Amino acid sequence: DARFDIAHLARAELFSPKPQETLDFFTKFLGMYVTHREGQSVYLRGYEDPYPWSLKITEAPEAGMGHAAMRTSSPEALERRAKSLTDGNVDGTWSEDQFGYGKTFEYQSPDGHNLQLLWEAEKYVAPPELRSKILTRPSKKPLQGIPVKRIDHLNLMSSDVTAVKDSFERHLGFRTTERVVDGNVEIGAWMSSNLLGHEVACMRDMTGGHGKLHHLAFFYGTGQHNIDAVEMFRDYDIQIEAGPDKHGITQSQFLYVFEPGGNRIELFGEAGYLHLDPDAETKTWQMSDIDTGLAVGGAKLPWESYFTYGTPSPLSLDQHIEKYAH
Amino acid sequence: SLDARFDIAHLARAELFSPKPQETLDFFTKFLGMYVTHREGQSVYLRGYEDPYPWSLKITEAPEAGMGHAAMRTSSPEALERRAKSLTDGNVDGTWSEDQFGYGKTFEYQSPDGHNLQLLWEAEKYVAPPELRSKILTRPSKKPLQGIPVKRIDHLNLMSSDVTAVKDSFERHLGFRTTERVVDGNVEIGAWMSSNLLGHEVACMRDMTGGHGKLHHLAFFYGTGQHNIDAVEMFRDYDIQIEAGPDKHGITQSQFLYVFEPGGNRIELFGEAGYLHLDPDAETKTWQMSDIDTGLAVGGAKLPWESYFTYGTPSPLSLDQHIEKYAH
Amino acid sequence: DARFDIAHLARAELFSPKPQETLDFFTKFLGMYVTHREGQSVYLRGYEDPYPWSLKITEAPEAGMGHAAMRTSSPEALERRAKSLTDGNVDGTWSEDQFGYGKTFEYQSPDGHNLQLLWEAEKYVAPPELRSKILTRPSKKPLQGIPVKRIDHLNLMSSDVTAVKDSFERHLGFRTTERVVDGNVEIGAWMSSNLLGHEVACMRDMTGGHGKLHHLAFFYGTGQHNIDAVEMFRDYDIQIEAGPDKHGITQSQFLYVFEPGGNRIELFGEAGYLHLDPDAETKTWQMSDIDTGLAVGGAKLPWESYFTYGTPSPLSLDQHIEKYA
Amino acid sequence: DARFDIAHLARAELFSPKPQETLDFFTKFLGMYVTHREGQSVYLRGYEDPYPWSLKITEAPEAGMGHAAMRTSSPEALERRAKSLTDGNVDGTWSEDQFGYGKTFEYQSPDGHNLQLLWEAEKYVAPPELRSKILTRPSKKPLQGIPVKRIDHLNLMSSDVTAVKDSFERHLGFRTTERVVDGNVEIGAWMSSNLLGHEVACMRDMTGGHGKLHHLAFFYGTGQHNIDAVEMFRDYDIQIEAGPDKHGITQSQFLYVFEPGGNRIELFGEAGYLHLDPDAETKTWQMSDIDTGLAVGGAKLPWESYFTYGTPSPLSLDQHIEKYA
Ligand SMILES: O=C(O)/C(O)=C/C=C/C(=O)c1ccccc1
Ligand SMILES: O=C(O)/C(O)=C/C=C/C(=O)c1ccccc1
Ligand SMILES: O=C(O)/C(O)=C/C=C/C(=O)c1ccccc1
Ligand SMILES: O=C(O)/C(O)=C/C=C/C(=O)c1ccccc1
Ligand SMILES: [Fe+3]
Ligand SMILES: [Fe+3]
Ligand SMILES: [Fe+3]
Ligand SMILES: [Fe+3]
Repeated sequence: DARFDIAHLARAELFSPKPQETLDFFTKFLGMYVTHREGQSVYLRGYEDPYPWSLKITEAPEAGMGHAAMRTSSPEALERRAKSLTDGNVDGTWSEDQFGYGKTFEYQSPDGHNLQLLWEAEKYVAPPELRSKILTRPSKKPLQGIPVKRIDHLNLMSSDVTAVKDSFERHLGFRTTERVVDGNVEIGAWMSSNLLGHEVACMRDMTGGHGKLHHLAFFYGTGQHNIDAVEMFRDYDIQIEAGPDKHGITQSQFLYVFEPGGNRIELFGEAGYLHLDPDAETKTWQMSDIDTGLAVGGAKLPWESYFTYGTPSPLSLDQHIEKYAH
Repeated sequence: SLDARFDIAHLARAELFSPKPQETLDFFTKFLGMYVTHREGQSVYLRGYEDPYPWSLKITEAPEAGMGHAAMRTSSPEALERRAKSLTDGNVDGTWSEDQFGYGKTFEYQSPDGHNLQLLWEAEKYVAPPELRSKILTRPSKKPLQGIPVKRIDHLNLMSSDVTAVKDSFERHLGFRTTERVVDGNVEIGAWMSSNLLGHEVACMRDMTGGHGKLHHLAFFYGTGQHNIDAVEMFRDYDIQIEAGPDKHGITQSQFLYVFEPGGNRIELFGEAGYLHLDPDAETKTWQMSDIDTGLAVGGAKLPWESYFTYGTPSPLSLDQHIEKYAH
Repeated sequence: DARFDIAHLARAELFSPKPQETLDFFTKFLGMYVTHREGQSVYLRGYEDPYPWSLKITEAPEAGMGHAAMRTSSPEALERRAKSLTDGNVDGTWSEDQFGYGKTFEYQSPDGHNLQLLWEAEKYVAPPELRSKILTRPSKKPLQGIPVKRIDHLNLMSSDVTAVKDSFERHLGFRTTERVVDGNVEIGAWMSSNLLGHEVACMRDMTGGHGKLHHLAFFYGTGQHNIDAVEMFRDYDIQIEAGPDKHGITQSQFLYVFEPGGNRIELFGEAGYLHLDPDAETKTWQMSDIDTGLAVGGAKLPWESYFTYGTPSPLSLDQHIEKYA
Repeated sequence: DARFDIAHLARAELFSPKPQETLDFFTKFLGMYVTHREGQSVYLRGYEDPYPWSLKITEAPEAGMGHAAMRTSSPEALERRAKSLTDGNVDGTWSEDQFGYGKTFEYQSPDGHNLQLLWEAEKYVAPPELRSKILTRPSKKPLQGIPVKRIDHLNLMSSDVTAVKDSFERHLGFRTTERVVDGNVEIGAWMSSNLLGHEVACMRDMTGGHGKLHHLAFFYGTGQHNIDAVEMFRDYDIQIEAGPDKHGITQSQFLYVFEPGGNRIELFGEAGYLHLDPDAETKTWQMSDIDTGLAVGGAKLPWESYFTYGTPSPLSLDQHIEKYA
């Protein structure tokens, strides 16, 4: 078991030292619905996210990931996974303090990332006037910015990719669909519990840091929307890191930008390659053939930011780029 | 283990009968750019560049069109035995075989309406010769330079005299869940089912002519809306009959394009994957036949009653005669 | 000479018995900028329209086109064209009472359509905060709805297509790139004075009416935007007539919807086929073999409205569809 | 005056040391039709090119442009333009030795680029079975590779951009829609004689060479096709330089690759922004503030090739990239 115990990535919490600007980024540009406000946080969801929220913005001294929560495939699976972690000496705590959700098990990845598991999730129902004629779509697509449909995946930065990968595979039942190696060292791993290539990935922190967030990605499902989104970001002064293009690794149409708070956000295009074959061997990418893996087109990922910057960062984004530029 | 939700992995292949085998072959190679991996007797085997096994499509010469069979691959060898046993204990006649190139032990059976279905686990993983391998590691073969190449098989739609009976079989015997359905009063006239995050890999719609065990259509995946636009322009200028599309069905949020291959079978070109069912606990969405506009098409597309809701293969009348008959 | 006297379609005015709803349609869904408000009318422009406005919405008892103005290639061209019309005995009037524009020659088509020619047009300059980093783009693309870039073309419904075609060809110097005939009668003509396949089209009125507007089109330039637009119209209750698909005639990616006031509006995708060849013969389509001409894809153009409904209409859109169904 | 004398870019000839590989590139990947073969040359056309050919591939010791020919808007216009060049002391030669075309005037730009003017051009008619149901389309879109529709534009490298610019403006009547400057020095100019932002561009040669070709571009009109094309080139081992993305300058969706012979070829997506305004002022970009001009997206144009490599090149592409690091 453990194999089919995890259903999908339900939500993530981002910390931001410029909470209002981050909120404006997610509403004005990415068209997310705000469903709740309390204390230091604001809760949002894309029009096709199934629960009250998929994103939580929380004011903080620095940027980074407050947590990421995965929803299990049943309440039985939740008990199973939490039991596995506890039996494995992984410290965890049960709680039930989040709007729109129930009992949740909180724990740390081997590198310090805040992870959570839950089953109890309220099915979001929009106000009558905002319900879509498309029955599988809870809310009508907003008429603001270039609206994302839902959260897509999470990419964690780590001092030890294998340690994190092992935890997801062993305790959560994830399978690694693709990975990148240097010698016999894993510097990148993409993992999934369903037909998606991945919903959680882990890449080596080239600065020697640990427990950082590389990026949180949101789904468009249409390549043209990354083109529309980047033109928007360019004209409305949002820093563009790379893209739009497509990574050979995971066959993902990507667009990386930096929201006002300092976190890296990815806009994801076409779903791409779905893993229908139930027992496909993990594909291992090498340095010798990493060109296509990084980008099918002419896109070039900046060493001074993409492979080195993650949040929280001891240096500001500008300070960082200047330091690793050489 | 008694939990059967994950026993079926996906739709592996389908076989189409055609009274014009060569023209049908040309359709799938010249226009849809599929690779031919085997030839035997009166059949030709093909695969899209991203299909994982030796073939996902088999074209067989026959006096009439229709579906020879459809085979689903399980998630493990154990799942195959469990599903086969469920069917057997349910008094469903079944037969084991190992007849096909590129595959192993297979369980053959028929749906309540007579559709030829199959279950299997043993499948050879297709490996392209060095020269045809893609630099994209999850892609077995390079995308062909012929026509508008489809990536893989996507789903199948079966026409039936009793949708509810077919749905019940997939649900209780194969572990499928029904994501969406359409009812007319208190009668189910359409059901879309799945065992994974796809909205569906197998659908069933009521035969409005009174027939049964027919094939409504076999669908192939592009994943890009623009390719349905490119495809239809190609079909129009190269004399392939177009039924409807490109547009998008509200039901299953699928970008569709329906055309008729030379043999008479309806084939669908599928665009963006659309809406993935991430929520593992979502209730079936039920559409009313009386409030179906959005469900049929988000755009201005119109599905002809003279063919879309009445034509399936094999058909008592040839396509032309069928349309003329049901038009008035 | 003559051929190059008309530069492009500058603007159009739409009459609407539901002016507020019509304005909401163009701003909330089509993301057009409002540049001026005055009495019974509102002025708008797409973010890439060169002048203060390309669309004027005016409150009226019925729907329809108030007018359409074409800009000339020079001031000399304007005098030449106006003189040609006058010499042809076409009644015309000079004026200068519109915001953002100058001297204008007003006249009517052989079928009663209100047309105008002008040269003096102010070049819109957006406030600094709204200027685009793309220098050829006056304003940033709005963050509302699915923003149209600019006006594209006009399609006039007439009781005599050839009569209208002759006016544009002989007096304005337009060429007819494509046409549709039924026996010896022209029932459709698409005319241009530049690289575009057409900026003004004229189709036969099959109801015995005359001087009506079939539709006004706005440019996206991207096929996916018609897909996004129709999904928006569907979920936000705007009546969809046909599309998205592509007409073989003019090779245009189309999407036809009805705005609240009753006028037909087309959302236009890829520019399509540009007429680079300077002396290509007019392509003539036959009504007897028009399938590809109407739609490359599977789109079906409803006779109950597409070939029969135009504004102003004696019957409401609902009554019309019911009647011709 | 001469403002409308030139209609469009009719064709171009590319030299290649690997003629067969270059031919395969344009046929197997870009789906162009071969319409003629003579001596050491092959003639091709996109399915929507109006004449027998838009591209001529000629075997040669080095890469580069054999010539580029523009078609005038009339025979009178040809006489006028040639007259202007001759009166300006520009050496010219009249000839008529090209398949599918008639009398043409051959001359050189101030930097040595081989240019030509002509009016007589045969209208290509495809064999019965290859004619398209779309009447404005001469031949059916091929079922090979990702077929380009037609030639789009040319970009010339020059030791003196202003000199080349003056020639096109003064002698051909072209207008400069956009340009890039550094102080009082023009390092780039985009010119047109019609609604297109440009059909001919000129950029500074940073190596000190002259009369070279930066790139020849072909039209798709669809952004997705550049995405499709780049994936094809990547998996079929064609060197990719930059893109798919969009230049703020000229608002063009670009994809630059190197064909087997060494020439840079651009695949062009959406037509983009059409210059409908007849008297729009030239948009001048500053070299110091050109981020958006180079690319709206995150694309990065490599200095080691994009701004320095042109054909013919004294160094092989490999050696050139190595040299400029
Ligand atoms: O994350 C992806 O989907 C992707 O294609 C990027 C992979 C990047 C790397 O190979 C990488 C390697 C070491 C450290 C950081 C990043
Ligand atoms: O199959 C689909 O995705 C779809 O939108 C079509 C639904 C068609 C029907 O409702 C239907 C009803 C009765 C008989 C045949 C077809
Ligand atoms: O306007 C177009 O581009 C187009 O393809 C529409 C042509 C419609 C007609 O053939 C038509 C014929 C008679 C009366 C009205 C319209
Ligand atoms: O050609 C274009 O559309 C474009 O955006 C490229 C502009 C490149 C330059 O500014 C340039 C400047 C100096 C030397 C070569 C090239
Ligand atoms: Fe990612
Ligand atoms: Fe289907
Ligand atoms: Fe139109
Ligand atoms: Fe270019």
